[PDB]
Amino acid sequence: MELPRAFGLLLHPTSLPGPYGVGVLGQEARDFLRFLKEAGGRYWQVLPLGPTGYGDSPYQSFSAFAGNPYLIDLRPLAERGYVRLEDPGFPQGRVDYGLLYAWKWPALKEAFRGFKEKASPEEREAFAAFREREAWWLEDYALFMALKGAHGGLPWNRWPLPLRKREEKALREAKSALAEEVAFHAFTQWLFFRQWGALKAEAEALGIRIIGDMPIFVAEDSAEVWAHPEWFHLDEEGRPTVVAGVPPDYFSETGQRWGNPLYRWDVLEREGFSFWIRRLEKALELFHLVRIDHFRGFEAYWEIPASCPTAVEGRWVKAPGEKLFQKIQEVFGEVPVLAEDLGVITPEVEALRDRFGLPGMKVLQFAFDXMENPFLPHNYPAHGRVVVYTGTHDNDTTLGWYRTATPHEKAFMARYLADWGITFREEEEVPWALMHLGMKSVARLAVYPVQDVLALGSEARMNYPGRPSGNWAWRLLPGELSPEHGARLRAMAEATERL
Ligand SMILES: *[C@@H]1O[C@H](CO)[C@@H](O[C@H]2O[C@H](C)[C@@H](N[C@H]3C=C(CO)[C@@H](O)[C@H](O)[C@H]3O)[C@H](O)[C@H]2O)[C@H](O)[C@H]1O
Ligand SMILES: OC[C@@H]1C[C@H](O)[C@@H](O)[C@@H](O)O1
Repeated sequence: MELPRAFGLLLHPTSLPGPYGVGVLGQEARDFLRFLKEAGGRYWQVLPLGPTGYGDSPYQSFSAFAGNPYLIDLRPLAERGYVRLEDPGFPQGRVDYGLLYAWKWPALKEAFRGFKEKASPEEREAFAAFREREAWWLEDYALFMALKGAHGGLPWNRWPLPLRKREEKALREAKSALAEEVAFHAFTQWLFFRQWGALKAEAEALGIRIIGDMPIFVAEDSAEVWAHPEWFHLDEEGRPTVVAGVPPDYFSETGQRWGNPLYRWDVLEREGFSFWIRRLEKALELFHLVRIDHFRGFEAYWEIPASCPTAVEGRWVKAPGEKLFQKIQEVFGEVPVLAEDLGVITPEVEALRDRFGLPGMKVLQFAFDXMENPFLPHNYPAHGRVVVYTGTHDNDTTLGWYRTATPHEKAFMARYLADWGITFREEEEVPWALMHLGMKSVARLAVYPVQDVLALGSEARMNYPGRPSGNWAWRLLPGELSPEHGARLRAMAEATERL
């Protein structure tokens, strides 16, 4: 993997502007890629693109393979007469996931019935071909989703045992009885991957690479966990005996208790790591670079007992990261992965990362709270193989962060910036000052959240880790991301050898 010296922008597709309550894979997405090209940007970073449940988090999806039906543009379907679209009164500047849930699912189902009614034979055959091609995960996903309508939205591990345990007759009967519902979920996937593939081709024509993302741990209530319970630490009822998270941090005094099921890595190794090969394969269909959230988990993971309500109780357990990445390398060739190596990082995590040539990350919001700080540009690797951010989707906006920063952080930030020739007068200028610092550094890639380009405060924060609600909702307003913003990004990239 050869990283050129460049910049990019972090913008989850949901945050795009446009009608009907959520950003989608259509014209406004194309406009953003055009904006990015004219700004001199060469990378677009997104978060995981799978279907979300309660909390609306990309990082806890009903499937490790499925695409988010909320990202489906309905306008192309309306043009073909499959559905009539009416705005129910979506807000400006944010996703109302409650109203989106209430309006978009019925609109998708209406489009599916219209499709079965009016679709040309060519479209039906394309849809059927897609299904055959993706059956190895799609049959499980569509039935998993279909079965939730038969059982009050219960998670798979609360379903009647014959279904929970995937008995052959139970499954066969269910697939038959829920044939239409199964087909509708398949249809949402066909549309997602067609629309994404189109958008990927557009990015490629404009010289833009898409950085994707995948959590190390998958979600408890997901189709693949249901299909392969032996791969996870579950009890006889299919419930996790232990769960994922991070220990009592400097940050969180009780930690983060993520709740995800943990892998039986011994079982995965004996099985040949097929889940990981497939995940990476699928990610590489959608993205040019893929980041793995919590990369340190491949070396060792914090195992929290299920009966513990926080992340305080537990232990570190070693994982065969070396074994997995040797296998990936001998089977894919060259690891096109980015390591999310934030948090408590040991020498063993770093050596695993460096052994496989994986670029790590740097976050400038973390750089000013103590000159040996690793997030300060002068401490970055000489080889430059790192991605620098002002903040990620888990951080506040940089203006928001600055407003609550400690006096010592603020003073050291100003001085350190001054050492790099960078000055500012107004606090609203801090996001651009830090973006400038990142671009001046040796990091091959500088990727910035669009909220920092706009210098927005804490209201535009994408995620606040720990809080279960109010997240993943920020959206651009139409025209907010202006030609002048693009020209300023372009000047900065030109001034720092990134164009
Ligand atoms: C890396 O992965 C993180 C873990 O998934 C992700 O975190 C966000 O998404 C989580 C799903 C969300 N909720 C979980 C966290 C808890 C406590 O920390 C539990 O109480 C919930 O039941 C879980 O669902 C996180 O709050 C949220 O930060 C990061 O965004 C990603 O970078
Ligand atoms: O959830 C945000 C971060 C993600 C990261 O992988 C982990 O190390 C911890 O610090 O929390």
